[PDB]
Amino acid sequence: MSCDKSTQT
Amino acid sequence: MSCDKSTQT
Amino acid sequence: MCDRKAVIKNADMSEEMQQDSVECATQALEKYNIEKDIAAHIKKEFDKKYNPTWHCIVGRNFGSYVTHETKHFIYFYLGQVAILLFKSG
Amino acid sequence: MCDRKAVIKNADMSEEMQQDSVECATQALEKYNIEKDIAAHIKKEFDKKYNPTWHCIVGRNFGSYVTHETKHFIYFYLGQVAILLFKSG
Repeated sequence: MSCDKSTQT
Repeated sequence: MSCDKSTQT
Repeated sequence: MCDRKAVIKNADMSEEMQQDSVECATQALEKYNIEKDIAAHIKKEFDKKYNPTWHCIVGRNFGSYVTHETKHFIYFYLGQVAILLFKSG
Repeated sequence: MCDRKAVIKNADMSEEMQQDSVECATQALEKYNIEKDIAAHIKKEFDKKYNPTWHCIVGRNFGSYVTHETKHFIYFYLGQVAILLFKSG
Protein backbone atom coordinates (compact mmCIF):
# COMPACT_ATOMS: atom_id res chain seq x y z
CA MET A 1 0.00 0.00 0.00
CA SER A 2 2.71 2.47 -1.03
CA CYS A 3 3.98 3.33 -4.51
CA ASP A 4 4.53 6.55 -6.47
CA LYS A 5 2.98 6.93 -9.92
CA SER A 6 2.67 9.73 -12.47
CA THR A 7 -0.66 10.70 -14.04
CA GLN A 8 -1.82 12.81 -16.98
CA THR A 9 -5.00 13.21 -19.03
CA MET B 1 -3.01 17.49 9.27
CA SER B 2 -4.62 20.92 8.88
CA CYS B 3 -7.62 20.04 6.69
CA ASP B 4 -8.56 18.69 3.26
CA LYS B 5 -8.63 21.09 0.31
CA SER B 6 -10.24 20.97 -3.14
CA THR B 7 -8.30 22.50 -6.03
CA GLN B 8 -9.89 24.05 -9.12
CA THR B 9 -8.69 26.36 -11.89
CA MET C 1 -25.18 17.37 -27.28
CA CYS C 2 -23.71 14.96 -24.72
CA ASP C 3 -20.35 13.65 -25.92
CA ARG C 4 -18.80 11.13 -23.51
CA LYS C 5 -16.71 7.96 -23.78
CA ALA C 6 -14.49 6.02 -21.37
CA VAL C 7 -10.80 5.57 -22.14
CA ILE C 8 -8.99 4.04 -19.16
CA LYS C 9 -5.41 5.30 -19.02
CA ASN C 10 -4.33 3.00 -16.20
CA ALA C 11 -5.82 1.20 -13.20
CA ASP C 12 -4.60 -0.99 -10.34
CA MET C 13 -7.56 -2.27 -8.33
CA SER C 14 -10.51 -4.69 -8.25
CA GLU C 15 -12.51 -4.62 -11.49
CA GLU C 16 -15.71 -3.83 -9.59
CA MET C 17 -13.92 -1.06 -7.70
CA GLN C 18 -12.46 0.49 -10.86
CA GLN C 19 -15.76 -0.02 -12.67
CA ASP C 20 -17.43 1.65 -9.72
CA SER C 21 -15.21 4.66 -10.38
CA VAL C 22 -16.32 4.68 -14.02
CA GLU C 23 -19.95 4.93 -12.98
CA CYS C 24 -19.00 7.14 -10.06
CA ALA C 25 -17.39 9.50 -12.56
CA THR C 26 -20.16 9.29 -15.13
CA GLN C 27 -22.82 9.98 -12.51
CA ALA C 28 -20.51 12.53 -10.89
CA LEU C 29 -20.38 14.53 -14.12
CA GLU C 30 -24.13 14.29 -14.54
CA LYS C 31 -24.64 15.81 -11.09
CA TYR C 32 -21.68 18.18 -10.99
CA ASN C 33 -20.51 20.20 -13.99
CA ILE C 34 -17.12 21.20 -12.56
CA GLU C 35 -14.04 19.08 -11.85
CA LYS C 36 -13.91 20.49 -8.31
CA ASP C 37 -17.21 18.90 -7.30
CA ILE C 38 -16.75 15.97 -9.64
CA ALA C 39 -13.56 14.89 -7.89
CA ALA C 40 -14.72 15.80 -4.38
CA HIS C 41 -17.90 13.80 -4.96
CA ILE C 42 -16.15 10.70 -6.15
CA LYS C 43 -13.59 10.95 -3.35
CA LYS C 44 -16.23 11.05 -0.60
CA GLU C 45 -18.03 8.01 -2.02
CA PHE C 46 -14.84 5.94 -2.18
CA ASP C 47 -13.61 7.33 1.11
CA LYS C 48 -16.95 6.56 2.77
CA LYS C 49 -17.79 3.26 1.07
CA TYR C 50 -14.34 1.82 0.42
CA ASN C 51 -12.93 3.42 3.59
CA PRO C 52 -10.54 6.38 3.59
CA THR C 53 -8.47 7.74 2.19
CA TRP C 54 -9.05 8.38 -1.51
CA HIS C 55 -7.63 11.22 -3.57
CA CYS C 56 -9.61 12.29 -6.62
CA ILE C 57 -8.95 14.57 -9.55
CA VAL C 58 -10.79 15.57 -12.70
CA GLY C 59 -9.81 17.78 -15.62
CA ARG C 60 -9.90 18.42 -19.34
CA ASN C 61 -6.10 18.34 -19.37
CA PHE C 62 -3.42 18.18 -16.66
CA GLY C 63 -0.26 16.37 -15.57
CA SER C 64 0.52 15.21 -12.02
CA TYR C 65 2.79 13.06 -9.87
CA VAL C 66 1.23 11.12 -7.00
CA THR C 67 1.75 8.18 -4.66
CA HIS C 68 -1.05 5.89 -3.48
CA GLU C 69 -1.61 2.65 -1.59
CA THR C 70 -2.05 -0.69 -3.39
CA LYS C 71 -4.89 -2.29 -5.36
CA HIS C 72 -6.65 1.06 -4.94
CA PHE C 73 -5.76 3.17 -7.96
CA ILE C 74 -7.43 4.03 -11.26
CA TYR C 75 -7.32 6.68 -13.97
CA PHE C 76 -9.50 7.00 -17.07
CA TYR C 77 -10.34 9.61 -19.66
CA LEU C 78 -14.05 10.22 -20.14
CA GLY C 79 -15.32 12.40 -22.97
CA GLN C 80 -13.74 15.84 -22.85
CA VAL C 81 -12.35 15.19 -19.37
CA ALA C 82 -10.24 12.88 -17.23
CA ILE C 83 -11.06 11.26 -13.89
CA LEU C 84 -8.25 10.18 -11.56
CA LEU C 85 -8.73 8.18 -8.35
CA PHE C 86 -6.39 6.49 -5.86
CA LYS C 87 -5.90 6.06 -2.11
CA SER C 88 -2.98 7.95 -0.58
CA GLY C 89 -3.92 8.60 3.02
CA MET D 1 8.53 39.31 -19.20
CA CYS D 2 7.21 36.60 -21.51
CA ASP D 3 4.11 36.02 -19.37
CA ARG D 4 4.55 33.06 -16.98
CA LYS D 5 3.27 35.08 -14.02
CA ALA D 6 2.63 33.37 -10.69
CA VAL D 7 -0.76 33.71 -9.00
CA ILE D 8 -0.94 32.34 -5.47
CA LYS D 9 -4.44 31.21 -4.52
CA ASN D 10 -3.84 28.84 -1.61
CA ALA D 11 -0.89 28.40 0.71
CA ASP D 12 -0.28 26.63 4.01
CA MET D 13 3.43 26.14 4.65
CA SER D 14 6.72 27.89 5.46
CA GLU D 15 7.23 31.02 3.35
CA GLU D 16 10.55 29.74 2.02
CA MET D 17 8.93 26.37 1.35
CA GLN D 18 5.98 27.87 -0.54
CA GLN D 19 8.25 30.34 -2.32
CA ASP D 20 10.54 27.44 -3.13
CA SER D 21 7.59 25.79 -4.86
CA VAL D 22 6.95 28.98 -6.84
CA GLU D 23 10.51 28.90 -8.14
CA CYS D 24 10.39 25.13 -8.38
CA ALA D 25 7.31 25.45 -10.56
CA THR D 26 8.65 28.34 -12.60
CA GLN D 27 11.96 26.57 -13.19
CA ALA D 28 10.17 23.26 -13.67
CA LEU D 29 7.99 24.72 -16.44
CA GLU D 30 10.93 26.28 -18.27
CA LYS D 31 12.73 22.93 -18.02
CA TYR D 32 9.93 20.67 -19.21
CA ASN D 33 7.36 21.59 -21.86
CA ILE D 34 4.69 19.38 -20.29
CA GLU D 35 2.81 19.85 -17.02
CA LYS D 36 3.14 16.09 -16.45
CA ASP D 37 6.92 16.24 -16.13
CA ILE D 38 6.52 19.44 -14.15
CA ALA D 39 4.66 17.74 -11.31
CA ALA D 40 6.98 14.73 -11.37
CA HIS D 41 9.96 17.08 -11.18
CA ILE D 42 8.59 19.36 -8.52
CA LYS D 43 7.43 16.37 -6.47
CA LYS D 44 10.78 14.53 -6.47
CA GLU D 45 12.57 17.74 -5.48
CA PHE D 46 10.31 18.30 -2.47
CA ASP D 47 10.35 14.65 -1.51
CA LYS D 48 14.12 14.84 -1.84
CA LYS D 49 14.73 18.00 0.16
CA TYR D 50 11.61 18.12 2.33
CA ASN D 51 11.27 14.32 2.42
CA PRO D 52 8.22 12.38 1.17
CA THR D 53 5.45 12.51 0.52
CA TRP D 54 4.37 15.34 -1.78
CA HIS D 55 1.59 15.43 -4.33
CA CYS D 56 2.02 17.77 -7.28
CA ILE D 57 -0.27 18.65 -10.13
CA VAL D 58 -0.12 21.00 -13.08
CA GLY D 59 -2.78 21.56 -15.70
CA ARG D 60 -4.50 24.03 -17.99
CA ASN D 61 -7.79 23.27 -16.24
CA PHE D 62 -9.13 20.75 -13.71
CA GLY D 63 -10.35 20.14 -10.16
CA SER D 64 -9.49 17.73 -7.34
CA TYR D 65 -10.32 16.90 -3.75
CA VAL D 66 -7.35 15.98 -1.56
CA THR D 67 -6.21 15.88 2.06
CA HIS D 68 -2.70 16.93 3.06
CA GLU D 69 -0.62 17.03 6.23
CA THR D 70 0.17 20.33 7.98
CA LYS D 71 2.35 23.30 7.05
CA HIS D 72 2.92 21.48 3.75
CA PHE D 73 0.32 22.73 1.27
CA ILE D 74 0.31 25.29 -1.55
CA TYR D 75 -1.39 26.13 -4.84
CA PHE D 76 -0.87 28.82 -7.49
CA TYR D 77 -1.47 29.58 -11.18
CA LEU D 78 1.69 30.23 -13.18
CA GLY D 79 1.48 31.57 -16.71
CA GLN D 80 -2.21 30.61 -16.68
CA VAL D 81 -1.28 26.99 -15.89
CA ALA D 82 -2.39 25.66 -12.51
CA ILE D 83 0.30 24.25 -10.22
CA LEU D 84 -0.67 22.37 -7.05
CA LEU D 85 1.73 21.13 -4.36
CA PHE D 86 1.02 19.52 -0.99
CA LYS D 87 2.10 16.61 1.21
CA SER D 88 -0.47 13.84 1.56
CA GLY D 89 1.46 10.65 2.25
